[PDB]
Amino acid sequence: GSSIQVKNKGSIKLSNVKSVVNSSGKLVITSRNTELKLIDEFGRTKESYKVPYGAVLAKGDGEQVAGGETVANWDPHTMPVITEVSGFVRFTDMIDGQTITRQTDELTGLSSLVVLDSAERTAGGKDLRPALKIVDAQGNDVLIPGTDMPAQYFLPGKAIVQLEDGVQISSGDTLARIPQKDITGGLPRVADLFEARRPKEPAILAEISGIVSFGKETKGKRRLVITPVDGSDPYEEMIPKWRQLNVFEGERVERGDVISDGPEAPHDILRLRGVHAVTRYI
Amino acid sequence: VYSYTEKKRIRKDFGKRPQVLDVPYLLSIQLDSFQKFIEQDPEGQYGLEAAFRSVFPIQSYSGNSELQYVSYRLGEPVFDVQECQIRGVTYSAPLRVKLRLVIYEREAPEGTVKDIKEQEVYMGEIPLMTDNGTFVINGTERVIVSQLHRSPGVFFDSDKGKTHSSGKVLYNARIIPYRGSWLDFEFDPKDNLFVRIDRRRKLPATIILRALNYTTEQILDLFFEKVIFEIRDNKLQMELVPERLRGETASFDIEANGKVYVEKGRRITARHIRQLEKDDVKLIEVPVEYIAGKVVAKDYIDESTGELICAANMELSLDLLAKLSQSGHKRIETLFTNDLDHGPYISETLRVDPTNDRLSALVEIYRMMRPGEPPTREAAESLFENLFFSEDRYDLSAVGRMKFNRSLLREEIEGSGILSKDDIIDVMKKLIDIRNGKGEVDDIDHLGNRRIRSVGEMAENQFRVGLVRVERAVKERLSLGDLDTLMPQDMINAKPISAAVKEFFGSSQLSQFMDQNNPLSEITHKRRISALGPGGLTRERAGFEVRDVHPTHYGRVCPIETPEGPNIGLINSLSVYAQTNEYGFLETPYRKVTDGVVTDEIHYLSAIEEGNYVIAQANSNLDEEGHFVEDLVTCRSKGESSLFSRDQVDYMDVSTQQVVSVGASLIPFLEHDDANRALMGANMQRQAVPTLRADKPLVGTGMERAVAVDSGVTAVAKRGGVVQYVDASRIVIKVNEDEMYPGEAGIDIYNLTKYTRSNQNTCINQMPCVSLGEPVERGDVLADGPSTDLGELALGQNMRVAFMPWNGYNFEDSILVSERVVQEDRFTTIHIQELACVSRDTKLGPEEITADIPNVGEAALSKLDESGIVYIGAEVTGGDILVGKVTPKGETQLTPEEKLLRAIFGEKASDVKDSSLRVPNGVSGTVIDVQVFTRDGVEKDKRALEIEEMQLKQAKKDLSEELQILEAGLFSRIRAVLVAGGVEAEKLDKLPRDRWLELGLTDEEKQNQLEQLAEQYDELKHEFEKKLEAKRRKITQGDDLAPGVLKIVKVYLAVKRRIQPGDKMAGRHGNKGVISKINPIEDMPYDENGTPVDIVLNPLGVPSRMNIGQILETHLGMAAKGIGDKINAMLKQQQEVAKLREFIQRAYDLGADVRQKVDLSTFSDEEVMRLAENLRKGMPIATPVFDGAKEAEIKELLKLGDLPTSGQIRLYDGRTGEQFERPVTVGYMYMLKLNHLVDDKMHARSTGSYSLVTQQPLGGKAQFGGQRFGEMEVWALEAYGAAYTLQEMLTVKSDDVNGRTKMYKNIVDGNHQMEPGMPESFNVLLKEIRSLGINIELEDE
Amino acid sequence: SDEADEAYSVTEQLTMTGINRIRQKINAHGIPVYLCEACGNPIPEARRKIFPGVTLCVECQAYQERQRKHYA
Ligand SMILES: [Zn+2]
Repeated sequence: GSSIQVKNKGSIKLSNVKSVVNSSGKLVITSRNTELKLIDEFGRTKESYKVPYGAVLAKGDGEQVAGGETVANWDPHTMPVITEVSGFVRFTDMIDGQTITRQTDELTGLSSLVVLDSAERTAGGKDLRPALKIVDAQGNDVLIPGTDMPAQYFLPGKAIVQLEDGVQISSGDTLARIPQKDITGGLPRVADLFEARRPKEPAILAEISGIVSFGKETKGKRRLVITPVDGSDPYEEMIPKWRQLNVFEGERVERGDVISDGPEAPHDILRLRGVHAVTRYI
Repeated sequence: VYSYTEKKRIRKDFGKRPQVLDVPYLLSIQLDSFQKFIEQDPEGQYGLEAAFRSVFPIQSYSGNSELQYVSYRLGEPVFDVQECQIRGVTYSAPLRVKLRLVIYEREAPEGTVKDIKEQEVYMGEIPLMTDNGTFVINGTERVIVSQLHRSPGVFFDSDKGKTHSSGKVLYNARIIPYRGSWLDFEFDPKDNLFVRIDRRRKLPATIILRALNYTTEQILDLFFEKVIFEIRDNKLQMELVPERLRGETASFDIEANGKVYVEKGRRITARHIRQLEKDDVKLIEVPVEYIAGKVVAKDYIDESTGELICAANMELSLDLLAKLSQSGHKRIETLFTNDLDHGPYISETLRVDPTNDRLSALVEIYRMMRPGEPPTREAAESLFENLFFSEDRYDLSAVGRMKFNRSLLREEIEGSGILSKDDIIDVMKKLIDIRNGKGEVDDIDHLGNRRIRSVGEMAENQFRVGLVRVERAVKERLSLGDLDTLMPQDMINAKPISAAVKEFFGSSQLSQFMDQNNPLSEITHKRRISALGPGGLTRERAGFEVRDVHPTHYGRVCPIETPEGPNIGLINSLSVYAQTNEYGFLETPYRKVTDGVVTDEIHYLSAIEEGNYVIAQANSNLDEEGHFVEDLVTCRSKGESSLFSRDQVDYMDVSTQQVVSVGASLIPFLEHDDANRALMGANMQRQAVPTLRADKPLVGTGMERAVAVDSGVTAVAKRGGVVQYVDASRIVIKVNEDEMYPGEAGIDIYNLTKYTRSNQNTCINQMPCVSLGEPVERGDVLADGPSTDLGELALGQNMRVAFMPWNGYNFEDSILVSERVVQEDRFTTIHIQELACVSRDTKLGPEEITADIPNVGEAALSKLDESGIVYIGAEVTGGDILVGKVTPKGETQLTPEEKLLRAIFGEKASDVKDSSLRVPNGVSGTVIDVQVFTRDGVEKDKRALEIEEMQLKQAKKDLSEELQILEAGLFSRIRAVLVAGGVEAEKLDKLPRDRWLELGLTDEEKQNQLEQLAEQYDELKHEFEKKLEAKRRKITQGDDLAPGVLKIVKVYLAVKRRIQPGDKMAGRHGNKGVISKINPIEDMPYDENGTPVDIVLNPLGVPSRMNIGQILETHLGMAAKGIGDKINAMLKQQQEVAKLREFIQRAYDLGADVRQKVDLSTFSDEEVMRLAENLRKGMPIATPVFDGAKEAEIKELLKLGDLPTSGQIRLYDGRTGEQFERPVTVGYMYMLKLNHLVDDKMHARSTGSYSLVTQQPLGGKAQFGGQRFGEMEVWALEAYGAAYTLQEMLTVKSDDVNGRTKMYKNIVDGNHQMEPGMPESFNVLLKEIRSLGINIELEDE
Repeated sequence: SDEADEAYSVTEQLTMTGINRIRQKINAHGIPVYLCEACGNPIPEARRKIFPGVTLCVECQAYQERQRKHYA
C-alpha cells in the first residue's frame, strides 16, 4: 500500500477551484483537488502545482506572478483545520485526564490543548469527544451554511491547538494542527522483474533532448511534438490522452525525463538512458 | 451401575456435558453401503436389482427375440476368508441370474409365445465384504474409500474478477443432469445475457425463451415489472409506486397536491420515500424527458392502419409518445429498469437477439447443435424437444430434481424428471436476481454440492457398465437369432462383467491397501472421503478451490484431520457422528428445540437444510431441565456465528465432539493446539506401530474404547456368559441360560488369531484378557488385539518426559531416550516379514528345490532339513539360506586359464547354478512358519507332506471339537423332548449318553419326537463325516498357480526391531522427534527422590509451534502417576480395602462438576483390590476433546497426590550431580512410535545390479541403487569449482560401462585414478537421434 | 524447518495483510465535509462523528458499496 516556489512569469489560474477568503483576505484554499496553473501570456499553460489542503495563498485568478513569489505554502507536517463560518468559540468536552490534558506551551506563551488520542485518556473521559464548538455573540452555535446542523469541529488525538476559549474565529483559520507506492514484494514480483514484462501503463518517456509542443489532436491518440536544439525534429508521437501529461507546450526536455507516469518499462530505460541506468533500475 | 468387565479399571472421566447421542458404530459408511448394494431388494431401488432392471430386459431388433430378468442369487464362496488370505484367491461370491429367453412368434407383435427357455446364467464374482468392510481381492485386505463428487442439479458460479480486465464479475448458471444435455447461462461483460447448450457456441439467451413458446410481450412481463405512464389531458403523467424510488436520481420536481415533498437534482433518500408514503402520492406529473429513455413493453400499432408504431422492447423517444398520442392510448407500459436493482438484462439481450420469432429460434438452435444439417420444421422440433424434453435422452436423477428444487427456493423436493418452461425460467430469474444484488452464489466446496458415494454405489456403476457392454453382445447374438437352439447363456459372456468388477476392486484410485498398522489406522481409513478418482476432480484440473474448508463442515467432515503435503483437503476424513443421507449428502445429528426447551430428540440434518435454521452451540450451560442458563446464547445461523435470544434457537449440537473425526478426537487437550498441529498430530497418530506390550493411554479422550471395540481387532463377546476355558489360542464362552437359543444351546467359541502378518509388515496378534472361570457380559471384549489393552486403544506407551535442553542431543526436534526405556523392551516392535521363493520352469528345465547346493559346504546348510526348506524356528541372520534352490544352466563355457586351473585340480565344474532364497542382507529373525504351495503337476516333496499331515491333524482336531458341541446340543433337544411328558430325571445322567436313543417312552407324539431327533443326530453324523471330507480335500488338493510355476515356498521371518538412533517418535500433539542418543541410566536427570526421567524432550518446541497442549498433557500425566504411586504405596505396604476405598473415592469425585460419579460403596471388597491392582501403574484419566479438564482441576488433582502444584519439579543432573537451576517440567507423557524405522530407511550401495536399456544403477531390494544424483546437485557442484567429482559422478560411478569396471580395478589395486570415456546414456542419445533422419556425428581432432 | 512453521508464517502474512487493508480503509482523520461528495445531502451528526471526514451520505455509501459488490 515546504511551499510551491513559482519559477516563471505569467497569469495564474485554478481548476477544481474552491477556497475561502480568510480574515486576512488571503484566499486560502479549502479544496484539495484544485490545481494551480501558471499561464504564459499566450493563453496556454506554463506550469502546474497540485493544491495542498488548507494551503496559504497570496495571488489569484488570471494575474501575473513572476519567478520567485512563493504563493502556495503548506505546513509540511501539519493538516490545517480551517473553518469557514464567522463567530466566537467555546470548548466542550476538553477535560484533564478525560479527553485533553493541561498542556502549556512555554516558547509561545499560550497553552495548546493538543487533543489526546484513544490511548492517552482514562474512563473519566473515555467516550468523550474534544469538541471545538463555534458560537454566535449570544453563546449559541453559529449554523454552517446549508444545514440545520451547527458548527462544532471534531479533533482526533494528537492535534496541537492554535488558540483557546474566548477567541473569535472566522474563515481560513486553522484551529488545530495534526501531522501528515504499492511495493508488491512476493516472489512472483521477482519472476516478473526478470521477465521484464511491459507494464499496464508505460510511463511515457521522451525520445530526444529538445523543445516540445502539441500536434495532431486526438484521432484516438493526442500527439506530442518534439523538436531538438536544431536537429532531427520530425518526431511527434501518439499518446493516450486518457492519462495525464506531466509536460507543457514549451519545455525543452532532456531525453529520459518522464512525460507521463507509471512504472516505466525497462525497454524504455535501456534504449533511452544507458545500460548502467537500466541495470541500476533492476 | 457398571458391568463386571468395565470395572477392570474405571477411567476417571472429566467432561461436563451429558452425552445424549452415544457414538454410532464407526463403520456405518462401508457396511451399510455394501449392504444396500448386495441384497435381493423387493423394490426397484438401489442394489443389484437397480442395474438389472436398468439394462434388462433385452429386446432384439424388434424380431420377437427377447431376454428378460427374473431374479438372482449369491452362492456361498468356495474358500472362506482366512483360507482366502492363505492361498491368494479373491474372497468372492459366485453370482447367478435367472434370465428368461422369450421368443415371440412372427406375425405377432405380442402374439402367442413360442418359447420361454428359462435357464440360470453365471456372471462375475463380486468380492463380498468382510465383517469389517474390507474386501480381500488378492490375498491382501483392501479397502474402497468413499468418493465425494458434484451432485447433479443446478449451480450458480461466479468466475469472479480476472476475465475482461474491468474487474466485472460474470454470473453463470449451469443445470447439470444425471444423464443428458447440459444447459448454461452466462453474462457477457457488455452485460447482455447469453445461453449455451452443451459446451458449444454461445447464443443470445432469449432464443431459448422464444423456443419455449415465448413472444416478446410475455418475456418482458416475466423478466420485468411494469410502470405505467398516463396522458391525462396534459403532458405525460406517471404511475407512482412509492418504493420504486430508492437510490435514484431525482431529475425533476417531485411535488404532490401542488406541494413540494421532494426537489429536483437531489437523490431520493429513504426520508423522501418515507414522506411520500405518509403523504399519499400515486400519480406524478413528470416531464417528457424522463419517459425519453424508458422502454415500452407491449406492442403498439396504428389502430386505423394496423401499421407497427413501436415494437415491443423499444425505447420511447418523444416522437413515439407523440405518434401514439394520436391513437387514443392513456395507458403506457414501461419497463421498471434501474442501474442498481431491477437491471435491464433481458431487454438488452433482445437487443442482441438477431432472430425475431419462434420458428427462427428453433432453426438457430438446430444450427448451433449441429452444423451443415439444413434446418427444417420437424427436424428443429425433434432436436429441441429431444435435448431437454425427452424422457429417454435426458433425465435429472431424483437427486437431480431434489437439488434443483432446493436451489430455486421451490416447494417439492421430489418431482418430474425433465425440465419445463418453469424450471428454465426459474433458473433465469435466479440468475438475473443473483446479478441484481439479492441472492448469492454457491461456492464449489459447499457440501450441499458434494454427494457422497461409497463402495455400494461405485460397484453398482461398474456392474452397470458391465451390463451395457454385455447387452451389446446380447443384441448382436439375437441378430442371428435362431428361435429355440441357443439357451440363455450362450448369448452372454461371464468374463466381461468379472473383468470390469475386478478391474474396479483391484485397480482403482480408490480400492487401496488398508493402512492396517494400528487399529486407529484401519478405522480412520474406512471412514474416509476422497475427492480424487474416476468421476472426481484430480489435482491439475481442480485445483485450489476444493482444498479449502467451508463452514458446512461443522459436523460433517473433520477439519483437523487431513493428509498434509501433496494433496491436502482432497482426503477429508468423515466426522464422528456424520452419516450418508438418504440421497447422499453428508448429514449429522442435532438436538431439536421446542419453544424454549432443549428436547432430547436427535434429528438429522443434511447440508442444504441447515442455514435456514439457527443452531445453538454445544458449549452452552443448560439449566437442569432443558432451558438455557441465559436468555442469549452463542449460535451459528448461516455461516456466521453470533449471539441469539433464547427464544430463537432451533437446534443444539449433539455433543462437543462432533466437529472432529475419530482421528483428532483421541488427542487429549486437543482444544489448546494450533490447527496445523492437531493435523500433524492425528496424522502421526495414524502411524504408530503396535509395540510389544501395548500399555494404555495414560491420558485419553473417551473415544479410545469405542475405537478399539468398533474396529475389528478386539475379540468382542457375541453373548454374555461364563468363561469355561481360556487359552492362548481360543476362548470358550459358556452362554448363559437366558441368552441361549431354544434348540441346541451349546456354547460360543472364539478362535483368536495368533502371530501373523499385516500389510505394513507388523504383528496382528490377539491375546486373551479374561481368565478362567470368569463372567463376561454381552458386548464385552475377550481378547485384545494389537495396541489395544483391556479394550482401550493403546497406540504407544506412556513414559516419563522432562522438558529441558540437556547438551544439544535434542537440538532441533531430536529426542534423548534413557536406556531404561530400551532395556525394558517397551518399544520393542515385532515385524513379520514374508519371503517367497518360487520354483519356475525355464526352457533349459525346471528349477530344483534340492538341499544339494554347490560352492557352499555344510556351513550354511546346517539350518536346512532334508529337503531344502528351513526348519520352523532356526534363527537365520544376515546372508543365510532359507530355501536351497538351483537352476540348471547348461553351457558352462569355460574360459582360458580358468580351464588350466580346472585341469590343475580336476574339480568338476557343475552344471547347476545356485539361486537359493537367501535372507535379505540385514534382517535377523526367527522363521516362524513355512508354507509350500504346489502346482498340482508335481509330486509334492517330503516336507510338503509333513505340512499336509500336520495341517490335516489340526483340521481334524478342530472339526471334531465342533462335532462334540453339536451332538451335545442335539442330546439337549432330546431331553427337551423327554422333559415334557415322562422325563425320567436321574435315569438319564447315570447311563452313557449315547444310549439315550433307546430310552422308553409311550408311543405318543413324543416317541415320534425321539425318532425324529435320532434322525437329526444321524444327519449331523453324516454331515460332519462329509464336511471333514471336504476339509481334507481342500487341504490335499494341489494349488492352481500362475502359468509356468512348479511350487512356491513362502517363509515367514519374524524380526524384532528394538530402538536405535533414527527411529522417529512423536507425541500426539504433533511434536515429532528422532531419538538421538540412547543414554545410560546414570547420566539422565533425576528428581530429588531418585527416579531418572526416561525421555528428555526439548523446551524450544512448545512456544515456537503453539502446541501448548503437550505441556498440559504432561501435567495431567504427572498428576495421574501421582495418584498411581499413592495407590502403589497403599497396596505394597498393604493396608486394607478400607483405606483403598476412601482414597480411590477421593480420586473419583475430585471437585468440579463431572459426569462420572461411581460410588465405590457398591464395589465388593474384592473388586476394589482388582481395581487397585489395575490402577497401581497409575490412574487413567479421560478428557473429552473440546470439553476437557480446565487447569485448576489439574492443579487440585495434583494436590490429591503430593506433587508440587507448579507442575515443575527440581531436577538434579545425573553426571555432575548438581541441581539444575530453575526447576524443569517432568511428567508422564504418552509417546507413540512411528514406523519410519531407521533400518528400513538406511541404505548403501557400492556395486549392485544395473539397468538394461541404459547402463545405470538399479537394484531393487531396498531400491538397492544409488541415490538419485539429480540436476540441482549438478548445479551445486558447478557452483563450487569442483568438476572432477562431477565428471566421475556421471561418467565413472554411473554410466560409462568401461569406466566403472576400470574404476573398480583401480580401487582394488590401490591407484585412485579414473579413466572416463563417455556416458552410455549419451550414446543412446546418439542412436535415438540417428534413427530419425538426423545425422549427428562427432568431429575427431 | 518444519512443515507447520512455514504454514504459520503464511497465515501471519495473510491475516496481517487483510487486516491492514481494512484498517487502511477507515479514515479516523477529520476533513469536515458537511454534505455529500455526490448527492449533496447533509451528512447527519452521528455519522460524521463516528467516521470523521466521510465524504458521502449514508444512501450514497450503500449505493456505491452495492455497485461495487459486483466487483466493478
Ligand atoms: Zn450522498
